[PDB]
Amino acid sequence: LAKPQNTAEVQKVQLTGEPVPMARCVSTGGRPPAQITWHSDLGGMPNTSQVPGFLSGTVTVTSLWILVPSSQVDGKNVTCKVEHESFEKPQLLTVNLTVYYP
Amino acid sequence: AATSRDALPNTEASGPTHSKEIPALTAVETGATNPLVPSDTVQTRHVVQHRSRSESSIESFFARGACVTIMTVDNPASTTNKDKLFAVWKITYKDTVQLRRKLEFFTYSRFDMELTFVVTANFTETNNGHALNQVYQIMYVPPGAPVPEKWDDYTWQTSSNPSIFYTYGTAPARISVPYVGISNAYSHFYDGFSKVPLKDQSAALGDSLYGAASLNDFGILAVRVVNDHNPTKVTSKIRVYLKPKHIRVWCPRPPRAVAYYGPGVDYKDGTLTPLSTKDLTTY
Amino acid sequence: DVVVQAPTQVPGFLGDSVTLPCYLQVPNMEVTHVSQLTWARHGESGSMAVFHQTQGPSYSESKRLEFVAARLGAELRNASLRMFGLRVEDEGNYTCLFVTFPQGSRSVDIWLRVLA
Amino acid sequence: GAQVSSQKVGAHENSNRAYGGSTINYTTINYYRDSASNAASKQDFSQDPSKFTEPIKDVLIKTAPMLN
Amino acid sequence: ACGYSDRVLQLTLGNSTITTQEAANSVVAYGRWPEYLRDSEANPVDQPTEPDVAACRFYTLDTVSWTKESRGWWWKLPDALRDMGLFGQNMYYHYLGRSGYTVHVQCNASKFHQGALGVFAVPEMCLAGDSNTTTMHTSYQNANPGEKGGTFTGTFTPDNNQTSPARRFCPVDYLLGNGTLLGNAFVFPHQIINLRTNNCATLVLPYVNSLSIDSMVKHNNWGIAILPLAPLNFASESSPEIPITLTIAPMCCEFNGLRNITLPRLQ
Amino acid sequence: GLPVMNTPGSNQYLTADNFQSPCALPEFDVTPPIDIPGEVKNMMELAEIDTMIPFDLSATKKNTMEMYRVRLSDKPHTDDPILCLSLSPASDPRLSHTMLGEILNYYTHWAGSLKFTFLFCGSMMATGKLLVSYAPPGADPPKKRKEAMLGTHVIWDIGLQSSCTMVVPWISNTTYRQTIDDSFTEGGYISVFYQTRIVVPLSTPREMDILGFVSACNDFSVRLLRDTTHIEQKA
Amino acid sequence: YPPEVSISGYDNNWYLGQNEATLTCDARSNPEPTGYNWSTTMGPLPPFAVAQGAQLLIRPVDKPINTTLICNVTNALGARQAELTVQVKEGP
Ligand SMILES: *[C@@H]1O[C@H](CO[C@@H]2O[C@@H](C)[C@@H](O)[C@@H](O)[C@@H]2O)[C@@H](O[C@@H]2O[C@H](CO)[C@@H](O[C@@H]3O[C@H](CO)[C@@H](O)[C@H](O[C@H]4O[C@H](CO)[C@@H](O)[C@H](O)[C@@H]4O)[C@@H]3O)[C@H](O)[C@H]2NC(C)=O)[C@H](O)[C@H]1NC(C)=O
Ligand SMILES: *[C@@H]1O[C@H](CO[C@@H]2O[C@@H](C)[C@@H](O)[C@@H](O)[C@@H]2O)[C@@H](O[C@@H]2O[C@H](CO)[C@@H](O[C@@H]3O[C@H](CO)[C@@H](O)[C@H](O)[C@@H]3O)[C@H](O)[C@H]2NC(C)=O)[C@H](O)[C@H]1NC(C)=O
Ligand SMILES: *[C@@H]1O[C@H](CO)[C@@H](O[C@@H]2O[C@H](CO)[C@@H](O[C@@H]3O[C@H](CO)[C@@H](O)[C@H](O)[C@@H]3O)[C@H](O)[C@H]2NC(C)=O)[C@H](O)[C@H]1NC(C)=O
Ligand SMILES: *[C@@H]1O[C@H](CO)[C@@H](O[C@@H]2O[C@H](CO)[C@@H](O[C@@H]3O[C@H](CO)[C@@H](O)[C@H](O)[C@@H]3O)[C@H](O)[C@H]2NC(C)=O)[C@H](O)[C@H]1NC(C)=O
Ligand SMILES: *[C@@H]1O[C@H](CO)[C@@H](O[C@@H]2O[C@H](CO)[C@@H](O)[C@H](O)[C@H]2NC(C)=O)[C@H](O)[C@H]1NC(C)=O
Ligand SMILES: *[C@@H]1O[C@H](CO)[C@@H](O[C@@H]2O[C@H](CO)[C@@H](O)[C@H](O)[C@H]2NC(C)=O)[C@H](O)[C@H]1NC(C)=O
Ligand SMILES: CCCCCCCCCCCCCCCC(=O)O
Ligand SMILES: *[C@@H]1O[C@H](CO)[C@@H](O)[C@H](O)[C@H]1NC(C)=O
Repeated sequence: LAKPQNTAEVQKVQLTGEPVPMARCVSTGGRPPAQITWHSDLGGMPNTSQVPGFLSGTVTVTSLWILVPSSQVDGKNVTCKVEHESFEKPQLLTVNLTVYYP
Repeated sequence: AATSRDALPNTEASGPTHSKEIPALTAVETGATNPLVPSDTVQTRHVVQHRSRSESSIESFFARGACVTIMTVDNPASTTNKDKLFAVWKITYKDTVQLRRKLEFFTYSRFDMELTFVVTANFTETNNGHALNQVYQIMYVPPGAPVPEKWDDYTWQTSSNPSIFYTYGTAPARISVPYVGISNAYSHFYDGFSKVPLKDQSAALGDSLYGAASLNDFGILAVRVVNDHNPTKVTSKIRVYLKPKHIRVWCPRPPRAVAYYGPGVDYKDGTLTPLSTKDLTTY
Repeated sequence: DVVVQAPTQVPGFLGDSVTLPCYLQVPNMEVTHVSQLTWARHGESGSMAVFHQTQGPSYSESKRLEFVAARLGAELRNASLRMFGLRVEDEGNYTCLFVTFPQGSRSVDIWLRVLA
Repeated sequence: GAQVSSQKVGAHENSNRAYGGSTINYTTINYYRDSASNAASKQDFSQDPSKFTEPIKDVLIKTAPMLN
Repeated sequence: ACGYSDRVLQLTLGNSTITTQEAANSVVAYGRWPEYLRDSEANPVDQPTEPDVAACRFYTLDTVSWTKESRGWWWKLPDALRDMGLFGQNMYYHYLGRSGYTVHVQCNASKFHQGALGVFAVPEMCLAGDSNTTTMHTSYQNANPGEKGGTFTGTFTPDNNQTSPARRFCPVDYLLGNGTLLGNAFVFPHQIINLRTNNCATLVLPYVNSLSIDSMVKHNNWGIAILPLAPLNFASESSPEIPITLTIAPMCCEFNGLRNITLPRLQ
Repeated sequence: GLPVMNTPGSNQYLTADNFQSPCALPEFDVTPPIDIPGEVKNMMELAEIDTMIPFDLSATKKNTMEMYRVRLSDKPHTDDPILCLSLSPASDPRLSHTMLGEILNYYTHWAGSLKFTFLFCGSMMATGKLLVSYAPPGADPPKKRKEAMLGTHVIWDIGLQSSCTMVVPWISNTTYRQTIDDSFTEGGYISVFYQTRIVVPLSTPREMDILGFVSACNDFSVRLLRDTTHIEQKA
Repeated sequence: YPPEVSISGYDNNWYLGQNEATLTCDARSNPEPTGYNWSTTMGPLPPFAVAQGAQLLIRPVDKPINTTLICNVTNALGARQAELTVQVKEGP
């Protein structure tokens, strides 16, 4: 197996009507692929996907956390959980949501 | 007149060369292998060769008994709910893999067959009861003859089938059989079917297995413990060893390189990677 | 009885190197002579690394595998094998066997889980 | 009806008034009417490999160009 | 002296002639030229039919196309010629038949192309099936494609439809479609069409079988397997293609047991 | 009766024995042979046939058609190896599954000369010279042309005769070698190098494959029949 | 986001002659609001209600008044507002 390492950013969102990606998580170079789950007080809809990784046999998973944006979520906390059988423990990555509004 | 135990050719001394003779250059597109010996491309000394190919003659490559099956039989108490077990084995060299792979270096063969039988027995219930020495009947039931349905029915009369009555604890039993094929040679591979499906007939009626034919149906061996039921159950195994003797073979083939998977040439997913990793420029 | 002693799974780091531990428990009551020890990949028509009591080591590709403990002349017990630069294609089930006497040959399977 | 044949002797004992030298023969007598019962004689023949190594219609002369 | 050459051949059988200017000699399988059945090896006693030039002549099968993705092709004999002129008619009107063949595989390209085809003639070319739940189940119809032949694949794909099984071969290329390694197929009679060297392969095949004569409709004596040992390439093009054409002539064919014509179920 | 005395071996069963035994089908009417083409008299006849070497057993090429292709290119001259192989015909993974290797795995001992023939499969417009080498054992295995060139070798000029054969002469301390990896009976090193470089004109593939074949010479023999590790039956 | 505005400071029991009570214009926006503006539903702030930045100081009243008050908050993104009717009576 290969120990991936991982990122999360917040995708800043306007006040679109549509459910859009508000936070991204990405575990690059996993073997076996990492498991990405989201936890937060305001659960949304996670869309996960994966491209082959760098070294043969690795996989990089890019999950993004899709939600219908709304003023009261700005500055709220969303946590990406990247789980993998090579970590000491499920590794927790946390984003500071951002929504611009009038 | 060259025999299998004759010495191979001597190496002749050969010196330096500079000419239009070009043994080293060739063209494998023709389908031929270049017949070179060392004196064609290096300087050689004279050597009187004594080695021979005596042990790789077809006869010697095959001169061994190989296990082709294990048959189980028993002799239980008469009070058993379960029937006394007699064994029935369809004769073949394809239930095991080692002899099969050696014969399959060739497409066709002819041989007399020597069969040797090793018989072993044991108690199975942790009991102290005993059993008296067993006699076994090994009956050859050729295709068409009535196969036994019970360990003691009339077929074991064997008026015409050959049978061996083997006594436990004596030298392993042994018989020879002639080349018995209905063809001029045994076929190790048959690229065909036993039925032509006809347009005017249902598909079910014209169907048959690929690669199968009675070319190789040789009937069965039926084996029983002749002794009546005993209060302590004894289980036995008959191991059958086949040695092909007086053998001829034809049309060489690449040997089986992935695991066998049934009596045909089929292969199974997950077994198709015989070669291991090795880098091109690593010794 | 002589029994071979190895983890069921080993991680396993991409681009790093790992040691696969494989050791022979041999109850000090009974004696055995272990002639050689062979690491093989799963069903590779034969061996990947082999060390021998007297003849020493031999590797498929020498540049990437190394017997950690096995030492020439000594009584062979520790088949532990270190392989460098793990890539994805290095994941798999590996067998490790010892060739003893008069016990025969005892072997075990190691899952090499490679992860990043 | 004995068949007497010679052995190809490999290791020779220190002897030439009984073993190693003065051709050592062996004897075979068949006991059965069926020839399938016979032992193998191992007195076998070799052949040229050409039907597999050179199955070309026009003869190969190795010192010459194969293609001409 | 006159300029005769290994590379330049003419083959004439019946009313047909083949020429080639880039041959690599030609192979006579196991050193045995085809022949009629000798009286000392004969078995059916009826006077045989021997069509001679009516059937012993070059028949060209449908051409196929070699690309960078081709894994290989296979045909069986006599099956690939079953619908060829009077050879096919004599085959189906008789219970028994035997025949040898001249097989000529054709594939030209240019001095800037590269690639190499192994052309193997295999006695009893039994191929593996597509099933992991039943063995020896390929149907007569799928085992006998006629002149279109079949293909090899780089991947074994088990048929999982147990309701209506496909019942066809799944011949994996590096296992020669039969469970043995392709690198060893050279112990079978063969030639290689390596485009820088030659543009054809010629194999003369004797009738081979464990019997003097047999059912041609039930049994194929020879298989022809063509696999790319080195892939097709050209200049720096991503999708080159060049055709491969098979032309086969029966030789010394004879038949016994004449009756009404066999009308086989082929679909 | 004639006084007799049973010796050791009595009633066994030695699987390599060679005795008479009663026939279970007396007076059977045996079908006669016919003259089938292709009869073989000695397994070594099969060993003398060229079969193709799976040279490239990398993790992604092994067990695919690509394992047989050795890729060359028109890159500038280098003294670094195209391929490196050990002369252990029954146990090096590249040789052990060739027809020669698979027959040698039914025997314990092998002896004699071998030969490697390479086929160039580039375009007709491609040229080049390569050096094929055999270094008998006991020194540093050749990793540079400078060392390989000091052993047995053939410099191959690519051209209309498509292929080139290097003979590996039987050079050995023992009279037979083992068919397993073994230092005492080690056979040495086979390697191929660029002698000049592959050259192509424009509009021509700059990369191409060579294929290699191995076969035994007429002085080759094997002995001590044994089972192979190349097939098994689990349970 | 644009300002979200409300006005706190009013318990319905404002009476004549009370002490200066002061209302805040609470607004939470991002980024922080740039401008506060105090007006009435009638236009100009009544004399008694003097604006102080983000707050409105409500002086003692001589006679009972109604005004509905408007806090117009400008932040970097837009400008929003909140309403509040406020009464001053005599009662006790
Ligand atoms: C290393 O070795 C382990 C150990 O197990 C053993 O070795 C294997 C190589 C293989 O030979 C095994 O048969 C052997 O016992 C390997 O891990 C095992 O792999 C097997 C088969 O792939 C797994 O089987 C699965 O077991 C699951 C529960 O444990 C079960 O849910 C699965 O069911 C599904 O798939 C089956 C077909 O396999 C199908 O019938 C069902 O319908 C369903 O879809 C399946 O049975 C085991 O999980 C593994 N065993 C253990 C103990 O972990 C391992 O694969 C190998 N290493 C690598 C890298 O491959
Ligand atoms: C401050 O404003 C109040 C009234 O406040 C009320 O709410 C506002 C938003 C507006 O809609 C006002 O019009 C509304 O009244 C003034 O006192 C109010 O005066 C009106 C008469 O002008 C009263 O009308 C009455 O309606 C009730 C039923 O609702 C009837 O029972 C009565 O008979 C009468 O018709 C209204 O009740 C009264 N409000 C209160 C609480 O008494 C107030 O005058 C003004 N400030 C001053 C002193 O000028
Ligand atoms: C998510 O991240 C944002 C910043 O990018 C956090 O906003 C910050 O929130 C804090 C209070 O929670 C504000 O701090 C206060 O600032 C004042 C000065 O204006 C100071 O006097 C106080 O002591 C206190 O520090 C801070 O101004 C604000 N940052 C910015 C740039 O406006 C938010 O709290 C985070 N939310 C979560 C759920 O983690
Ligand atoms: C069989 O031999 C192997 C290789 O010698 C042993 O593995 C390793 O041995 C070293 C040295 O004894 C152990 O490390 C020592 O431990 C610390 C950390 O715990 C390490 O930083 C130093 O190298 C230190 O000297 C190491 O833990 C051990 N590795 C493993 C995976 O076990 C092995 O212990 C032997 N096995 C048996 C069963 O005896
Ligand atoms: C998860 O998100 C992906 C990416 O946005 C979605 O993939 C889209 O699928 C839809 C519907 O099938 C297509 O019309 C789009 O073309 C795809 N978009 C992109 C950017 O590729 C997918 O629908 C989502 N998956 C699930 C299971 O909800
Ligand atoms: C929101 O997430 C932030 C991190 O982005 C959390 O901040 C951590 O807070 C703990 C104490 O609660 C500190 O020990 C860490 O050092 C902080 N991390 C960083 C990067 O500064 C915060 O606790 C979360 N709050 C909520 C309400 O979810
Ligand atoms: C009492 C013992 C009787 C033994 C009877 C032996 C019966 C004939 C067996 C023929 C074995 C054929 C082996 C080659 C099979 C093949 O064609 O593939
Ligand atoms: C609020 O204030 C802004 C800034 O001057 C002004 O332009 C806007 O029109 C005002 N809106 C209302 C409804 O008072």
